[PDB]
Amino acid sequence: RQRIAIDMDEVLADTLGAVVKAVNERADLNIKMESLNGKKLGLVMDILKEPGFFRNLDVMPHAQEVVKQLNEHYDIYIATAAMDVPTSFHDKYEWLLEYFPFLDPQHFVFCGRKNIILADYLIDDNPKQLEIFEGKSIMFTASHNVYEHRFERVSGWRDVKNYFNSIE
Amino acid sequence: TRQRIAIDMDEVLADTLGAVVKAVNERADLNIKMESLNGKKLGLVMDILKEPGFFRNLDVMPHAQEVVKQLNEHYDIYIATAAVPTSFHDKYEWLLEYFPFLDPQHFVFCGRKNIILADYLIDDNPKQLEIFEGKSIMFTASHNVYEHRFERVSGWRDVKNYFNSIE
Ligand SMILES: [Cl-]
Ligand SMILES: [Cl-]
Ligand SMILES: [Mg+2]
Ligand SMILES: [Mg+2]
Repeated sequence: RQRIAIDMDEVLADTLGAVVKAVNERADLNIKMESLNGKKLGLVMDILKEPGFFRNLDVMPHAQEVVKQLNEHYDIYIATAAMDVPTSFHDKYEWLLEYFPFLDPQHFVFCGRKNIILADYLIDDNPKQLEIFEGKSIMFTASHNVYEHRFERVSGWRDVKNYFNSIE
Repeated sequence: TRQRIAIDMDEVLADTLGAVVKAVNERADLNIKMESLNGKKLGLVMDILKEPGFFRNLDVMPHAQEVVKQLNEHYDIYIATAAVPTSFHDKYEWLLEYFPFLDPQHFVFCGRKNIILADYLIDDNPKQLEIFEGKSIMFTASHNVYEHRFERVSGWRDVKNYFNSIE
């Protein structure tokens, strides 16, 4: 029975959509999502560090239904940065409890470098974690990584379900 | 490539039990002896543990800074702990203060250490040691003195002697 580790930001949670929305509201801009392809987005840091920010994020389309399915055959762990935005440790945990209530809360791990994670698969948007992970790395598409080619790529949660269906 | 050692915080890097005993003695005016705690784990203990700053103020286990720094010459070092409202902040600040040579990207907050990919785990809790998939190294604590399944080290100069012996 194999183990899949899943990153939170830009994979399970729509962290980028939330930041852009807040920036557009506050600084009165019209940043389009497309314009961030291959790129990374002061006010932003302050948006990310506001209490509740990680609590209020949207779930990525189809992520709940797909992860609930994968959980029938795979052990699921959720992995996320701790020292990135220290003050949001609790909000992230509470978001996972709200939106992924069917997962064992003991399977939530906070770490920097995900090479410490013992699992067969890692679903992550960050190439820097995909390159160091010691299982099979699966790259979840995000605007910043659209020009990366080294890793097996999945664009969305339906793509995730299809990948796992193909190796079973 | 470097091999990796995962190290637990409480009762391994940090003298958590010394702190709790001290606090209990002061408050309940007791004189609990450690020799009374062999095999034992010990509402006001929870209250002591949950006071903001408790984990920030722990003493470092003798020789831990020196031996972990030396081990870091040859092995990548990860710190694993559960983290308890202010405990996350207090623990990380404590590591930054007392172990500044360690990389914070290697701090791991989890409940069950079966998720950790490392060659070695140094931990006092036999429940963690039993589920770890690397080499489990038991660090001696009052509560574990009758556990015999795992390789035992008593103190950090003994941990150094263990790693020296395999080199
Ligand atoms: Cl938490
Ligand atoms: Cl690798
Ligand atoms: Mg991410
Ligand atoms: Mg411990």
